[PDB]
Amino acid sequence: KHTGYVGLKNQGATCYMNSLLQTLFFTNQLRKAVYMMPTEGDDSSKSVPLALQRVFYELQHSDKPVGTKKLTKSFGWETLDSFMQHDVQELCRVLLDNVENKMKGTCVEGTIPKLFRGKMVSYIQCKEVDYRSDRREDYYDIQLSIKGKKNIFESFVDYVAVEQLDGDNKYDAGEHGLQEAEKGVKFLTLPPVLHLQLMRFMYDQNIKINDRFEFPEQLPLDEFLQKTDPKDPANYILHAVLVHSGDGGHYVVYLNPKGDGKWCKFDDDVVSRCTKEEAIEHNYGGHCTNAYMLVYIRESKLSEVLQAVTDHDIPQQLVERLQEEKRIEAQK
Ligand SMILES: C[C@H](Cc1ccccc1)C(=O)N1CCC(O)(Cn2cnc3ccccc3c2=O)CC1
Repeated sequence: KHTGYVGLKNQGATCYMNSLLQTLFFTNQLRKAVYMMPTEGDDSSKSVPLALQRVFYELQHSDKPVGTKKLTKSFGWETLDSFMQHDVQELCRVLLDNVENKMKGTCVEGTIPKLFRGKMVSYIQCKEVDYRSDRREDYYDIQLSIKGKKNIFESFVDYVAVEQLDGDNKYDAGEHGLQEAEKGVKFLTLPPVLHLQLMRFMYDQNIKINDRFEFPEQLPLDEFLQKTDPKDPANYILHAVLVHSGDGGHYVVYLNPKGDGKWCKFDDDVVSRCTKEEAIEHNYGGHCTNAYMLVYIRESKLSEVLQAVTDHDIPQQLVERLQEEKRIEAQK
């Protein structure tokens, strides 16, 4: 085609599904691992793993907009409002949890963790009485506040900011009875691929915010870590920008698939090249087409994560099993 990349078919109010699928698909290391997944004897209709192998294979080889129908059935979101009553990270968590589980006792075990799991500390400090309490807490994504925050940095600052527990919802320091305290969070690790959700949907039903929130092509996060490391500093490259319109809502995803800063818009079946300004700055908001989710890759990890993927990477049992189904489909 015009781009070398191909689109996905619209077959429902799947909303963010197509944006999310092309984002996962262009996370080449994830792709490679999905292809190695022992889906030999899987029921061809109820296996989320295989279904996703299908879509990836398809987006890699076909000239023709790919379809999602078997996948939507796969994981059982089939009602009118099933995608309207969840967010992206819930879908994402459904797809990755499936695939991480399938990948147990295999060559590719532990890929999803390695790609997207970071580590946070959650601490509670009482002011007067001396008592403190830390504990680790894994995350595969971050939800960042927007309202009243001008740019990413301000959202991070707000995330790791300390909060008080006075009067009404004091802290049970246990032996020490109710106590005034501060609780906060801090990062121990940031993963290779960093899924950040922007908090534009709030509740008399939920409404979409649309104010200006800015983010950069390059994101220094070292400041937000509990202890840094001058060998691998926490600098992220922007990889995808997932976007929505209105309240009436269109859903597109911008990508720079190779991390080289050459951008494409993915509007279902239409995939054109575009400027960095349409991808980035045009998605800030202001006074209502704008970004709800961002994917950043650590610069140290760019190459491994975006490693090149040929057709040799798909294995044989899969290729021929995928081949057959098209043929049975051809019988019509
Ligand atoms: C249906 C809705 C359309 C939409 C609403 C708000 C902003 C943009 C487009 C849609 O398709 N959504 C997909 C995107 C979200 O997932 C983002 N999101 C995630 N996590 C949160 C956690 C807490 C609070 C708020 C959010 C949030 O807005 C919202 C739902």
